[PDB]
Amino acid sequence: AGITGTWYNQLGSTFIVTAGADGALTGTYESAVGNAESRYVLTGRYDSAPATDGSGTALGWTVAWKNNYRNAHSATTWSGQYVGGAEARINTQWLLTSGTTEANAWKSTLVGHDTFTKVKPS
Amino acid sequence: EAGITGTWYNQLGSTFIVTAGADGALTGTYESAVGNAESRYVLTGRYDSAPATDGSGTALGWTVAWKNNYRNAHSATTWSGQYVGGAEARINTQWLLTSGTTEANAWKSTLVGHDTFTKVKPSAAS
Amino acid sequence: AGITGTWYNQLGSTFIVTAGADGALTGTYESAVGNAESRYVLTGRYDSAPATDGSGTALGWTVAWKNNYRNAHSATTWSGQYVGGAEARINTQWLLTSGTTEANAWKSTLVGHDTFTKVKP
Amino acid sequence: GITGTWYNQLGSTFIVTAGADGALTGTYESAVGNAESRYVLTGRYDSAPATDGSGTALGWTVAWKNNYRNAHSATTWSGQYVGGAEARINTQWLLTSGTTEANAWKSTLVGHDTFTKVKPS
Repeated sequence: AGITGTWYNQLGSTFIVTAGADGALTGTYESAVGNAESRYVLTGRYDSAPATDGSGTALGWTVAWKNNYRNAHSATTWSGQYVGGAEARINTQWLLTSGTTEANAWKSTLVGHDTFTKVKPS
Repeated sequence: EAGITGTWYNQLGSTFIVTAGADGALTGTYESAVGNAESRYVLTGRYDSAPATDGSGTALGWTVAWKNNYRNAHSATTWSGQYVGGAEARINTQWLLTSGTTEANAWKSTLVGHDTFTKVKPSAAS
Repeated sequence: AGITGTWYNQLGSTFIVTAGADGALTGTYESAVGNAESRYVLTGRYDSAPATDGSGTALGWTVAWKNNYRNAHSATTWSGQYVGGAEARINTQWLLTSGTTEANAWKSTLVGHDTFTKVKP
Repeated sequence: GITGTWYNQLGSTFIVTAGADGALTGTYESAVGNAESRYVLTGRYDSAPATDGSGTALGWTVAWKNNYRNAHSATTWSGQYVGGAEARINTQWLLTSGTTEANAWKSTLVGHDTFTKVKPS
């Protein structure tokens, strides 16, 4: 249980995160897809005192797709909630914005949804 | 210079003050136009510290969890966008606000919208 | 000829759609299974000449949540693609906008995703 | 208030009719006005909005196929009409292109368009 740990999305991306007592999320992200190689830094925030009514724990984080190996001139933000359960999950929506010219800004942003569990897909 | 460090104001009464670190981090505060402590929240994010040189903007994103020492909305916003430099500098974003919900209410967990931030807002002498 | 017929999400909704040869989607969306006061018009468009390269068929539709019985003063649009074959799906992301005052416009629009199947759960 | 010709911030031209029944029908085209740029739309709106100052919820779809071109994609706009002095339609949109399921993660763009009855600027 809990947010700190190693998680995988439905495509096998690897999300290694630590939830700090201060509400911080820190760790690394390794993408199964896209113009990405090896680990990237992530940082985010989570609600360190969630409701006690059965609701999930809100949270979000960012990866800018620049590391010491590659730069895709883009950033993904995941917004979602951790859900304790038989099999813990983090359910997210995300936005990926690329740097664009103004003329291309209308097509700057992809949207999708990732669900993370502590088990990796095959 | 990345052009990002400093104070920015969205179209609706919000402020944030951010530092863009040489290591690609965004760190700072997000608050109301009023600027009372109870309206202030931590943020953290990332930006591309080596943007393209073709006139494209600089990709970035950040998160605020809407809990501080005073209040807790059990929610978090992420802003994903790009900084556009020049005479009309902007940070153009789209955002996702997720609230903690039960599973039965998960369908209504996430709001979407857009924010444009600028370096100036209307201000007047007293 | 893949899309026409009955589709089911996880949440107890069902819709019936006709995919017309001119790109029209027309039908009825039932939000709750045993409830004839929960049926709403749906209307949209799809790519009537999709690729046959393994790609999905792009589509979208709208339901305004008003019928003769109920009115939520809101509308959902689903944007997605139909994936055919033996285990066909319509994979969507959606936007639900409610009418609001200007002061509340920042909180007017929910976003989410949903997957429909041909096989009644 | 919805029936008419509307323009978004990039000059695209949205020629819509709002029918008695909640129906939206019309065309969507570029500022250039050429036939190859013009596409069919259909959608829905709340035909009985609240009377508390709230906007009128609506949505529509364009599949990006016409007699001339096919992009194997569709946009849905979800939003609300705000009447009064200067009428406006404020929207969020999703553009889905056909992909494989595996690349499905890059199928959908998101943005926002605001429409007025005047050309932008």
